[PDB]
Amino acid sequence: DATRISRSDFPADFIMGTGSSAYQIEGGARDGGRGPSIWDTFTHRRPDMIRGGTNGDVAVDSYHLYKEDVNILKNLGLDAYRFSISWSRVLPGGRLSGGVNKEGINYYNNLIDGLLANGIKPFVTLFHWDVPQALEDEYGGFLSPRIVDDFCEYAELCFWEFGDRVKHWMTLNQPWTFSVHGYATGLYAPGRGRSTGNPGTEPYWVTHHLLLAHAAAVELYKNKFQRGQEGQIGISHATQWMEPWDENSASDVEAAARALDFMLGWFMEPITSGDYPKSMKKFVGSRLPKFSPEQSKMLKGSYDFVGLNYYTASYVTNASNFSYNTDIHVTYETDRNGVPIGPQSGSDWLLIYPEGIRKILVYTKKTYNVPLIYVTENGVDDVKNTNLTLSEARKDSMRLKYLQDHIFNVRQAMNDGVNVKGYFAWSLLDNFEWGEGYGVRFGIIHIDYNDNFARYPKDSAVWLMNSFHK
Amino acid sequence: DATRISRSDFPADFIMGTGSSAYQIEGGARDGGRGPSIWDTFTHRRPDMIRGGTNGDVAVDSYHLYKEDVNILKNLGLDAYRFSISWSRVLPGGRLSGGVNKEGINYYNNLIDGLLANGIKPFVTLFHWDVPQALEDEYGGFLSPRIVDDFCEYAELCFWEFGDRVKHWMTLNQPWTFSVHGYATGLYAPGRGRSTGNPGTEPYWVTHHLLLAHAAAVELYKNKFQRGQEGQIGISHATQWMEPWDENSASDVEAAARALDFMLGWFMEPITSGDYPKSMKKFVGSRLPKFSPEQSKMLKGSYDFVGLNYYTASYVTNASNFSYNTDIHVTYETDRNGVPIGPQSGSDWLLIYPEGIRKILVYTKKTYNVPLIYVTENGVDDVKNTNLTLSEARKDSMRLKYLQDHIFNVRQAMNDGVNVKGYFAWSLLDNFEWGEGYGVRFGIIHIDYNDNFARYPKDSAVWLMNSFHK
Amino acid sequence: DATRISRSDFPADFIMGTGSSAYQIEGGARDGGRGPSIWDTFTHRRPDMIRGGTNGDVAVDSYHLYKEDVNILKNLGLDAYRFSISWSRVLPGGRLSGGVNKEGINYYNNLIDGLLANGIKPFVTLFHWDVPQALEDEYGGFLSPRIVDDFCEYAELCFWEFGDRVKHWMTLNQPWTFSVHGYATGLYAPGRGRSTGNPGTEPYWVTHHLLLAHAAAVELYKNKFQRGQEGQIGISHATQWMEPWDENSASDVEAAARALDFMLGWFMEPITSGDYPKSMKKFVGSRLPKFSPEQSKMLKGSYDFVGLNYYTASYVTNASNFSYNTDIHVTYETDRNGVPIGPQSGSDWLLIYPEGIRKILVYTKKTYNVPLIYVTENGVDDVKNTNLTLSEARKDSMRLKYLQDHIFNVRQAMNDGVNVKGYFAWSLLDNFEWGEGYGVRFGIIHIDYNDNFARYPKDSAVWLMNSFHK
Ligand SMILES: [Cl-]
Ligand SMILES: [Cl-]
Ligand SMILES: [Cl-]
Repeated sequence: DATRISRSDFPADFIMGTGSSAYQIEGGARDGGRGPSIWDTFTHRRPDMIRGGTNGDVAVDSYHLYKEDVNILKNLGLDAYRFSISWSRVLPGGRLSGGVNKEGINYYNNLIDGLLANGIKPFVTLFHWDVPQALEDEYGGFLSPRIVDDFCEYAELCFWEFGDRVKHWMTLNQPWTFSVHGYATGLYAPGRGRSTGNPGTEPYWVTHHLLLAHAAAVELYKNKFQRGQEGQIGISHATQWMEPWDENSASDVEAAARALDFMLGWFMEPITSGDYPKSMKKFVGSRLPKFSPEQSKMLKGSYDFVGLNYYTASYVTNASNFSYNTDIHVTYETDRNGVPIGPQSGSDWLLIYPEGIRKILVYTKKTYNVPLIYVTENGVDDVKNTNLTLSEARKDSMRLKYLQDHIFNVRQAMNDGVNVKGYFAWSLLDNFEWGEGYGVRFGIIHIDYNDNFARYPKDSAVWLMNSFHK
Repeated sequence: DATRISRSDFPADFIMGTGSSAYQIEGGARDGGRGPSIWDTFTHRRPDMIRGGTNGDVAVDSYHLYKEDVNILKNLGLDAYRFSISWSRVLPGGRLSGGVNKEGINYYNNLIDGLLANGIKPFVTLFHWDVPQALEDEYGGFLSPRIVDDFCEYAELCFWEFGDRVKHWMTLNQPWTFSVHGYATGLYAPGRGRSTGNPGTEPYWVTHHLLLAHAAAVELYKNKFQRGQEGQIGISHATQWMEPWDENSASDVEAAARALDFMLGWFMEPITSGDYPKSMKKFVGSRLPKFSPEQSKMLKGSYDFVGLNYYTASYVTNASNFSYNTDIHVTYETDRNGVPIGPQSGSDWLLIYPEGIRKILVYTKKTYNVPLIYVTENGVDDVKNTNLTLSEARKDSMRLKYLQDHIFNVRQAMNDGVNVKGYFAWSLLDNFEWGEGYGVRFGIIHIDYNDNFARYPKDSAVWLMNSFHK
Repeated sequence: DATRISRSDFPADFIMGTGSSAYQIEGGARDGGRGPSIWDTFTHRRPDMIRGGTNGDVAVDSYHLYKEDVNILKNLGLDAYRFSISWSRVLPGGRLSGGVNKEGINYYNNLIDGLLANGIKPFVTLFHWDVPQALEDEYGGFLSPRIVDDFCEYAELCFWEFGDRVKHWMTLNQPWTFSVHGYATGLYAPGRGRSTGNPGTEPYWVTHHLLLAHAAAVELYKNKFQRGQEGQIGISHATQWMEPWDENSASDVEAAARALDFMLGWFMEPITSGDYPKSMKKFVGSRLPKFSPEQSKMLKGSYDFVGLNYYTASYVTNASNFSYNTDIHVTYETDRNGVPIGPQSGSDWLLIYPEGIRKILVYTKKTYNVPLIYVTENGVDDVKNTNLTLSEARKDSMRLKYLQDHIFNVRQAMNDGVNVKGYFAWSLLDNFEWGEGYGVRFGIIHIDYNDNFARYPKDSAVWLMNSFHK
């Protein structure tokens, strides 16, 4: 029974925490010497692209309120906290010649020491879509392959400064989303894809550059730091369970496996065997870059653990110039015969399907043979309602049930022999939600935008504390 | 012609200025020992009643940022600034026994010395709807005639603490809107009359108590302070020009006179003659309270000057249990034949009718014989649009035309013989617009809610500085 | 013999301590954003009701001087300190929508870390009569059963913020005195029942709501916090030993049982059996509210331990519109023949009867079967005398004898089989004594009201340190 699930259902080394990302929570966008990211420029030059015409300038000010956030995490009582570093905060010109920003570095050391002073293990993510505008304007950010070198300098800087305290690193979080919405749909920064953009090619380049960035940085950590710092490095991928519309149509079973390949295979096959997946080569063909064999040699096996981000699920079936969206040759369906795959959440794109996480997990271990996994994101948003008062606003029953159901399923995947080491809820705080602006609330901690971002736990947080404290 | 209007069109002693009110700009709702006002409880207990479900806990933070507001005022170059004191900031329990708050007194004293250091004359308003919650809760606030004594204590504090430097006082601003929307429509705080409220009776009592509070405070100033401090005291009234829908229908002409009577005569006749206006006794009859004869002697001529707030105008015609709304027996028309009385501002209720201000002024002078008038409010709101970048956003041509046409008409009124002494635009800053929340902008100074309320002048501010500097 | 009593007469796990309550010591009534409690309004609106016409605006200033109180506690050497949180300090509008006050939370967190730095265990009391004025004014406070929900929000805040370090909680202290003197005699705040009050009904409702607030808060702790924080929760009851005026009159014996029933059974039977005591239903009958059966299921056994506050004792005999006072049908006798039950303290209502505490303890164990008890209050007041210099003033032999005799009797009770876990003297400091104002001194630490509340130990403090140090 899911409602009874608690810490003692898990092995003792199991890790529990929460998560944020720098641009969604920090604010202090032009403070302490930070330079502009592509999200800074996107939200300020294309306000029409954001619900409310808002931006992350202040966000929820974890830049100035990080001490409260740490006190929150100490009360919450979980093992670990996952956050990301703002590239253009530590290097405002993105590359070394641009300046090294001591104040930015001091911020993260203050963050990291606060966490450890309180027994909370930091899990740090080098990159979460916030590309320094300077690198974007000079050579097209991740379009160009120069990005690998700059990224590598940025990475080395973080390892040298923080690697004595941070022992768990991730190069990238959710690169899929950065590629697709950055360059295919043009909904996220830099906002490209109808030169003005091209959903047929750019996404594939960008992803190509992301993966070399990731593999270069892991070679760096592994050759220069790991022996002396003794940490571990890995990466974090967007996932979504893909169900065959018709369990029978062996052709649907195929539209589903293809939908995987194009989402998760696109990143996981490279770091597994040094190459993209067949289906992708087949359907993309010559628009899809190749790896030199030293590149493959570098990618193949570039990680100590993998993190999976899981929210939702879908039915897949087959489809009927060029674009990533169409290259997949599938159609997405939400119901079989009038029945949705699961109930809606506050967000119409998000259907609740706890069994999906069990599946995605088992699939991953089976298809790619990963020996160590973390779930690095999993959570749900609140129904929008500016009408509720706080005692109402905080009873977040759906989220609570969502957490218990997904955590129960993770536990099942383990029984199936998937070696999962921890689970992190998304997100710690309500925060900036990219194109959605401040309207969507994923926090286990509630935030009051009308009164300096006062923070208050929701019942999910009290429940996490009480059920998983240690 | 209007666009050429400048300070040299007016006499040398004429005064130009801008204005705000405490709850709309201050924030710092619970800082520096402020107690809660009825606007605090309303916005927090009934967020459904506010666009966005927002409140003025932070507002545009003038509580902390006033040094900046003062600098803006010094740059703007106008003679004067009109602001109001938050009753429950200085007396957080509303009455003396509730505690005198030194820190809130220190705040206004800093504001005031700050303005005086810069050559800016302070015009101060004791009351702008922000009734101390403690008084509302103890005896129903302006429902009870207890309010007259408490209001007097409050006023005497202010004169004692500030009267050495403030020389221009106003007891109430726009009492009309308070009565009507507080007690007839129930749209504003305390949100009554949509016991529980009675649109037929409460508005008339509230208004009755407002006027006695005003007259008691004026007797107090004049008997106990005027000789030593040598200030001047007055009051500010909502007004709207009322136009006969059909200039020919002597019946329409009268509906228009009656509509004035119930808006402006309701407050003006008592301080002129000691009594309510004839038409209101007729149509409201026995539901309309009466003044003892010593009350009338206190009310009559209880002011050194009067201010009028003008925004818009209207066509009036005759109408075909009880409520203030129906007691007027008029109907409101904008169109005289699908021909609107004037164009829309960014608000559909505000229609631009510059000659309105000229007429209201001339009417007030003739009907009530006021020897000295200020226009204490006048302004317009920008079209909403979260899509513009600041360079576009600050180009506020409508407002700029609006100001010149209205200021031009004020000049006319002075030619017509009205003694107008000054004119304040509304408002200085974009701010909390009551039930409209933050979505409506009246400022000559733009505000960026996304970036700690950064202030930036709009072309109207620039124009006012350039044409009226001194 | 009593005078030789020392820590080595007790088991090793036995706990000694001292205590205060928030409104009696803190002061800082309007500092750090505290909101007003009913004791604030009562003392300020009805000063005639307080000896001297004084209030606890400053009290003995522990709000500012707590570092000093902490040092005193470290010097005193006892295991524990019992204090209470001021509801309206943490939530100045009493309910969440009223604002969460960080600064009041920071205050208790400093107090608490301060005590823990010094090896002193904090025992914390959520409620000690200081009802937020905002709640009293909105819906009559503990008159309404709304209070149960608000009280629960409050309690959950406290457990979330402090429960990582506070491991010993109490929901209410001395609810009896609150009901009776708040609502029957009208002597204490809110001062009712001497509408307007009704000694016949309100006390019974107040008490009814107190017990539901207590039981809701305990269910909350036990279901949402206990597992993660591992604390313990309980409650503290007023008690007085009731002695049969004539040991022979079986009728007197019963008046005594009935007098207990109406003081202690009134609170104790509900948390023991789910219901009021038999005798109270009989004599109060239909005026006594009833528990739905889920209420009784929540109440029954709703505590981890119970504390008893004992001061004095009394002889009871039978008595010959309605009020709590008369419903008891008993009369109180001190003299058994011009032979007083014991000598006077500095207060004529307090008569020294050490075996009282032994009997009350044994009775509680037998009648209600509590497995775990603390004596949470016990102390005596000095003879008034503004004539003594400090060297004389601090020689408090009566108190010192009083403590030894009572502590001796506690030891007896443990021989008699009662499981007493600790004992706290009352109070640490001389302080605000409610209707008695400052004229009455219960402190083991003297206070000099003439010289910023300088603290100085009295011989009893010295003795307690010397005999009970650890
Ligand atoms: Cl370089
Ligand atoms: Cl008073
Ligand atoms: Cl609430």
